[PDB]
Amino acid sequence: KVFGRCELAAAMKRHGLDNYRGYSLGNWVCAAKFESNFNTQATNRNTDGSTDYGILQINSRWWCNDGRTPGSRNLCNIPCSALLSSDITASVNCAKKIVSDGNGMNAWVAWRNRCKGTDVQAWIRGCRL
Ligand SMILES: [Cl-]
Ligand SMILES: [Cl-]
Ligand code: NA
Repeated sequence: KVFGRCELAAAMKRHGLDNYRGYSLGNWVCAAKFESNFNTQATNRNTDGSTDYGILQINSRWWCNDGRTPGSRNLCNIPCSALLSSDITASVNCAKKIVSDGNGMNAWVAWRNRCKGTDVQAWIRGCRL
């Protein structure tokens, strides 16, 4: 599923991401835009053989099991395929664990490079939330 901007914002808010660990909703929408272009089915292979999955490009080296990242951890205790669902629940619950692990949203390179320090509230402007 390819989310609209406000649709995703509303879904993320309902799943408790607005101001989760201090990150306003606009930070999560901006990250999703640049990580996956709002497409729950996005995958991308990394150099080390791991793969990023779903709307927030969660990495199989640490967070989910895809059966082909040797020596990887499965810290969200889910198959990576669950992160590709049109229901964002699994991706959100796993992101909550990632953003709480100490490095905040700096775990998402696109957030660090394209969202951090910007006017992220623009990403939720005009949405009915
Ligand atoms: Cl915001
Ligand atoms: Cl980047
Ligand atoms: Na959803």
